[PDB]
Amino acid sequence: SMWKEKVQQYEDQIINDLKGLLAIESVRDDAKASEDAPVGPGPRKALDYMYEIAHRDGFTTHDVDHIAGRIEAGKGNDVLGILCHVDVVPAGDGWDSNPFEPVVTEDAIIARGTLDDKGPTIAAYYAIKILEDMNVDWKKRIHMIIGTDEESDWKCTDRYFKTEEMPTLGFAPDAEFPCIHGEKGITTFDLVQNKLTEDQDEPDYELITFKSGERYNMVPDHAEARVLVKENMTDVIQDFEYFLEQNHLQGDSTVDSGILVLTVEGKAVHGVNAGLYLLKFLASLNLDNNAQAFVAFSNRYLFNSDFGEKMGMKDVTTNIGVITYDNENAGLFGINLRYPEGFEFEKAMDRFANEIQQYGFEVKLGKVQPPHYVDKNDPFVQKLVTAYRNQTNQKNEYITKKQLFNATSIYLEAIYSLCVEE
Repeated sequence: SMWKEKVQQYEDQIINDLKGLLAIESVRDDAKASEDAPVGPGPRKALDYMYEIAHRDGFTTHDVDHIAGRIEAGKGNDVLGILCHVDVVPAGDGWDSNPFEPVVTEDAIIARGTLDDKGPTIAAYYAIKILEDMNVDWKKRIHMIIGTDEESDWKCTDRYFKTEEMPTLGFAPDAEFPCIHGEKGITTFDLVQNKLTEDQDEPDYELITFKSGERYNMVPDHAEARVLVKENMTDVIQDFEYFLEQNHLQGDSTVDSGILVLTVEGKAVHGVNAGLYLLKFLASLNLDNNAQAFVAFSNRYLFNSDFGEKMGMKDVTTNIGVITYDNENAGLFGINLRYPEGFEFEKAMDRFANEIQQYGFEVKLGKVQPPHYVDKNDPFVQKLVTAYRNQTNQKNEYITKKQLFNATSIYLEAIYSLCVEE
């Protein structure tokens, strides 16, 4: 409530600006639109009005085709995004006032857009201003992004974000998928080998089975290969130990009646893939046709490509979490893939699936879930709810002076702690 009485000092100014904004009849008019006013004159003036008060108060602004724009504050690498709207739905008939003539009651402001979204826009705005008035030492930039087109849902695909920087965190009450960083996208898929049904001479080494990995999203910490050894057991055991030593790994081998069991420990999470290293050792040997192609595939595409590089998809992130092989079915890799907003996974998997068929392998992809914002997990959104709790216990549309100044003091708290650290 140091916040709350900090807002007390700006009361006149807040109501005055809100009045200015409310007096503009920023209702959509598609019939009157033009290049200068792509959703009508009304909304265009409301957007400009925000720019004017920003210029009046020393802030930089940036306009986008006269349909949306932003007010800029603060400094630092991260930008906090606060999205809102100054366009307004029409006045239903029979009000007990003129909807675009703000009436200032003893304790309330009555007009259209008092609730959505002009009250809150001004509230958000004055937060940034008041902090600017105190010469705070900003740690994050802020983009107060203002729209006029109710047909936008702020999608990464909608106009503003077609070209403008994504907020690294933020608040967007109305939007389902606003273009704001949050959760990385996710897919899983399998690389399945075509078993080559072809006779051959008896190899030095035959892979009977390979197993590594329980979950798509964990680094396998264990790998086991079982191998029928034709002649020389002693060299492969010696080389395996040297391999363990050179790559700083734990593992061992067991021999019984010509069956060699090779086992590698590795470290997990979601820290060394045991299966990939074990396949890397197997590539030095003369194996049967199918184990050889299977082992070679992992070396060409998978080994030491934590970040997609070898699949030419790289931060994008790939985990090889399942690895099987037997004589019968011929093995497969189960892949987990994470990616940030702005990676093209379609054309990527296209170039990959196509390029792989060369080696009798094919993609079978699982479900794909694209990158997206999660309000409830947004660091700002949480600080806002923390401050409500910390502070608080369309026809004839009105907003209370107390909701109005409550909102402001709440943005103030949350914004402060996230931008001037707290």
